[PDB]
Amino acid sequence: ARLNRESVIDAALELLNETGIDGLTTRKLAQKLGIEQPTLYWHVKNKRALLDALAVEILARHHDYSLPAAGESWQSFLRNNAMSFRRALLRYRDGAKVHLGTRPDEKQYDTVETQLRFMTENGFSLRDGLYAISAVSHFTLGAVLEQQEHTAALNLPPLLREALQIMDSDDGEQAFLHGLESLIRGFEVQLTALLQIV
Amino acid sequence: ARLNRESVIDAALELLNETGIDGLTTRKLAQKLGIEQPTLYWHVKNKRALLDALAVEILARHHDYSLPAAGESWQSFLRNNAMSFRRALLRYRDGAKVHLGTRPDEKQYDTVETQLRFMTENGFSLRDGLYAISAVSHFTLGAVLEQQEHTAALNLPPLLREALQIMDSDDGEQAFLHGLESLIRGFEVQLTALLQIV
Ligand SMILES: CN(C)[C@@H]1C(O)=C(C(N)=O)C(=O)[C@@]2(O)C(O)=C3C(=O)c4c(O)ccc(Cl)c4[C@@](C)(O)[C@H]3C[C@@H]12
Ligand SMILES: CN(C)[C@@H]1C(O)=C(C(N)=O)C(=O)[C@@]2(O)C(O)=C3C(=O)c4c(O)ccc(Cl)c4[C@@](C)(O)[C@H]3C[C@@H]12
Ligand SMILES: [Mg+2]
Ligand SMILES: [Mg+2]
Repeated sequence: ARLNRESVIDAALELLNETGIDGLTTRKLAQKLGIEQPTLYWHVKNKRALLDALAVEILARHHDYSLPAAGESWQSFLRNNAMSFRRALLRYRDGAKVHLGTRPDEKQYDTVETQLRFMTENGFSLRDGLYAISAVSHFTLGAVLEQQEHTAALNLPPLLREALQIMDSDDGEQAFLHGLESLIRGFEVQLTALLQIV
Repeated sequence: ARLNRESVIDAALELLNETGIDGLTTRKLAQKLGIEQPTLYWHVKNKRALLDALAVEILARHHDYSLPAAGESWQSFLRNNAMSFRRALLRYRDGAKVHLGTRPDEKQYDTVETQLRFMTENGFSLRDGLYAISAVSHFTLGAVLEQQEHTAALNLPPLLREALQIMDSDDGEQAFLHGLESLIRGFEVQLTALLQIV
């Protein structure tokens, strides 16, 4: 096996799709790579080091809308950025549980710094721009996690029976997209209100 | 040990606080209860059966605002219900990862049926009332999961340094509460718009 960082990240992503996150271990990864575990240890010290790097790589590889287009509104940037974030988290089995708990890596510093500056340039204070960006992140992580965990870990009253048919009718994309519009409209109301009672 | 359902759920909650969810196993629970694992098997068939029952019990025990008060508005019910849901999920180590992926249990049928009927009585269609209730659930699960997983699994530019001080200044409660108001205001805009272009 070639054991530079990119081929270790590639076999580990491959293995996450096959086993999920609880079945991903350095002993299984060494066997996939066809090397002994001391050989693997030289490259990958532990499972946290590995999950930290996968969380960065899945967004580097798949999260394409990380910055505003030139002249794009803050509303449009949040919509687009959230949908790209959903799409990157859903690309791999347990992608959202791999993200959970990470913080921006050094490789992401400039990207996330730009996102926050862009909201302050749009009128938000830093804290309000942060609370908007975080509410979009938490709603998206929540929606993808319920979806992915629902299919991993596997007498009704009339409206629940029907709620359950609706829920299960697609990937959760329509419920997501409609909730996203409500979130962005609530922030716009708050932005424009300024100091008036809203 | 007494091994009726309530004392097994009690020792298992106790054990979840000590070990977290990945260290919670029927072998560790049998040792906590001081019985042999065949004795435990008669009562608890497996870890999924156990996590399913804990997800129901933590809300039964701690989620107190599950129904609207008499005369309460839909806005106020969503605010209060979300905060109670956050509070119940945060009461135990990995409480939100225990919830993840469950669906309403038979013991919760009447409660969730009422919640959906209440939104349709407030003007929502069933699907729109469902999308509002789900967006509140997903945002709350997302915010508590990022919080709990951030503390479990353990050169900055100026606005990220400052974002990071703000984030970490409390439990995530202010970011949660502010995002909650934006979500509820976005649904109200959408409810009242009816068929007009909004
Ligand atoms: C999904 N989108 C809203 C963000 C995004 O697109 C990111 C990105 N690298 O392109 C993120 O890292 C993010 O997805 C993301 O994961 C962020 C993040 O985790 C976070 C945390 O943990 C603490 C402080 C801060 Cl400043 C952040 C924060 C706001 O930078 C976010 C940004 C979101
Ligand atoms: C946090 N709050 C919005 C809800 C709540 O308070 C519940 C409760 N038992 O009191 C739930 O079970 C909920 O927290 C909760 O977990 C629900 C839930 O999981 C869910 C899923 O999985 C699929 C279909 C439906 Cl109809 C539901 C649904 C909308 O009943 C929700 C309700 C939320
Ligand atoms: Mg993140
Ligand atoms: Mg639920």
